[PDB]
Amino acid sequence: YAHSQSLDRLMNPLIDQYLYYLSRTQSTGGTAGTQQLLFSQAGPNNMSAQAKNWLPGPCYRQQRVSTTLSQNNNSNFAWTGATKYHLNGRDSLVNPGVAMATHK
Amino acid sequence: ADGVGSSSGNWHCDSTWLGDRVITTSTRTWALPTYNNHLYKQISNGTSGGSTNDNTYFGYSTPWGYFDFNRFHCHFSPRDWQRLINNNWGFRPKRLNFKLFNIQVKEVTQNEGTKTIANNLTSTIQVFTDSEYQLPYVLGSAHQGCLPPFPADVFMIPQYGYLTLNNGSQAVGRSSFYCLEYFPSQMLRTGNNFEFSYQFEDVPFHSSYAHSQSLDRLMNPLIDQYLYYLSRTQSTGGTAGTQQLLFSQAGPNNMSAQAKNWLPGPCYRQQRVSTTLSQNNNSNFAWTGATKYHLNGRDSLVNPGVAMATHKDDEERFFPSSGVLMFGKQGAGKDNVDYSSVMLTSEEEIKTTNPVATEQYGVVADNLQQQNAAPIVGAVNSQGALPGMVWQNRDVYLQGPIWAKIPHTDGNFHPSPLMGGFGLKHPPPQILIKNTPVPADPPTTFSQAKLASFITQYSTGQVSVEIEWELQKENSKRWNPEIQYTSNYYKSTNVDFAVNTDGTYSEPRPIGTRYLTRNL
Amino acid sequence: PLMGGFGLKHPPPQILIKNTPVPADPPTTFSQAKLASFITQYSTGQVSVEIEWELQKENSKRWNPEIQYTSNYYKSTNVDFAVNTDGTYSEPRPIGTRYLTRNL
Repeated sequence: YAHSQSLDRLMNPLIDQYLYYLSRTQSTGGTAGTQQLLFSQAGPNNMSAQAKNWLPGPCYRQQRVSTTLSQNNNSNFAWTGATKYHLNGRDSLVNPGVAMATHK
Repeated sequence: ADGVGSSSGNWHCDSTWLGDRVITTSTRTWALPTYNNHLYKQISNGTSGGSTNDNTYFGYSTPWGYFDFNRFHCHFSPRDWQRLINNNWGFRPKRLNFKLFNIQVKEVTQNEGTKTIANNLTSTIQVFTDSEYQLPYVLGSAHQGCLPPFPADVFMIPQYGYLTLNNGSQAVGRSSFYCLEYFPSQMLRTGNNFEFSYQFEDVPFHSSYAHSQSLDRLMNPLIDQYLYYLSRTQSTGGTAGTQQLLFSQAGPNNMSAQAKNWLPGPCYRQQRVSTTLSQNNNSNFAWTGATKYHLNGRDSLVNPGVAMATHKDDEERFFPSSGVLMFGKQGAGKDNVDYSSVMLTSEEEIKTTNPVATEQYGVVADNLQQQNAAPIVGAVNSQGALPGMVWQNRDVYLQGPIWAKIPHTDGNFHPSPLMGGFGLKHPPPQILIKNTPVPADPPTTFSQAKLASFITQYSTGQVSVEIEWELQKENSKRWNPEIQYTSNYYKSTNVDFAVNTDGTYSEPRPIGTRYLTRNL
Repeated sequence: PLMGGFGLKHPPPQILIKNTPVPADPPTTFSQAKLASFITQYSTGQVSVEIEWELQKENSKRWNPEIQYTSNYYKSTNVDFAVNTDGTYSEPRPIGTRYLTRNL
């Protein structure tokens, strides 16, 4: 199955949170930039700033290859630019690897 | 039997402390309006407006409302909280019981400027509990709309909505749309009442205590170790620096060099912010210098984050930017409210087992040394979990969330909520409620279109929720006195956790659960 | 008690009563603040209280007559312990409980 909700979006779009985050560390709009700690409640406007009970799965990066040939760099990076793991003096290509979304 | 003139239930608020069980019951009075004029509505936000790419969403806002009892202070009085956190190591819920009763549905109309309200005795409401977990479970995000802390407050029931997969403001093919009327619900008139019971799945006791020993100090201060470490790689004191491998046994003199069976919990660094303004850098780094996680092309601030000590010894002024739970004081603004209005919680008690939020996890070597090449050590800012690694979970508060739903997924690691709480796979089923729409007079000639004119209507009533708890009694041979939660002995303009002159209830400070001690 | 009475360690439990608040129409858009607008409302009814008493009968060999509480024999504008023309009840004098005699 595929999830019908992303992990970060489990929130209610209608209601604000009672929790606060650090929104602004600087005086805004004034002739001076005197640092001041301002707090705010996250809500439908900023959902990137809300607090969340969970995190995404673990990440082990891979190199990005485009099917379009003109975009990829001109060289052979298949083995060299690869993501490998070093066990007992032998570099082993990491294949297929940890489950990670193919592309955004 | 029941009718328009006989009440559906009785008021219950009380706490029964019996042995290891504490049974807390509560009751409030609510009012459920008519949201969206009895309509589901698509809601979305795109990046084509002023919004950025991280803030986009797509979802629906339903006419239904929902009950949220998911904060602790809904269920505990500050004195019942003091009996809990002072006298017990751990507590977990066992079962709950829930009731709606005394349902008053009222029609309200407008004639010129005057307003008038009247009972509608035939009207109904609709209530179902989603006990198969077949809906977006929107509790546990720490939204407003919970029962008030104070039993004499009347609260408005929040609107139910949910978000679904999007691309920009647009929706993708996997986007689900749910019609809440497509479930069986129970329709209640003013004589009817509602009830259900629920039984929590086994969960580890929330550990409420601070360790009396740091993780690195578990050693005996008196006796040396039979193990050796590499103390000195160079000839000492001689006219030459000829490298020589010298070994030593660690002991009371050097305890930083001893061998240890365990490691601190995992570290994901936060940015350090000082309450003193002169120390912080002059710029706005709140969002930019933040610690974020990148999921599907959207940067999401990491809040509150993994449990990590707020600050080290003798620094109370520094706190991690996104790290600490932040509660607002009574009557505080929603946006850009000054520091003195929020209440910053702090984790002092987990400094023993857990690393400080604003500092590195440790140091590793970056290179293979040679006689030519000097050894180089890098910093470990983010460290996942390794074997032989122990940590403490984040602390619950009187104001904070009780539980969370563990997402249904192939795998999880330590499924305990990051805000603190009890991670549940089958959490308490969310309860949905709505005013059954009553049409205004239709035309006398048939029309295919749906009826767009309704009677302005809302309902009120009484709700009760009773949770049985399981306590772990504190059994300890410590000689000296503990640290207890005590109210301020000195005089004040008004009592804390009590009404002011104007009747406004207020909670002056966040109250964590760990005052007791154990041995690490 | 120094005012006179029966000092009780567990006196009759005080009875408290209140009108359950009924809210005026809330707004159609959710708000965190408590509901400040109520329906003006009051209640009425009937209350009954019935007390059983224990008497100590007077048993005395005194020859001559006691002193009794007697209403004024002489005429008056209106009866004592009864309504006046306007319906106002009134109690003309305080009445103590000690008219009987005993031997000290």
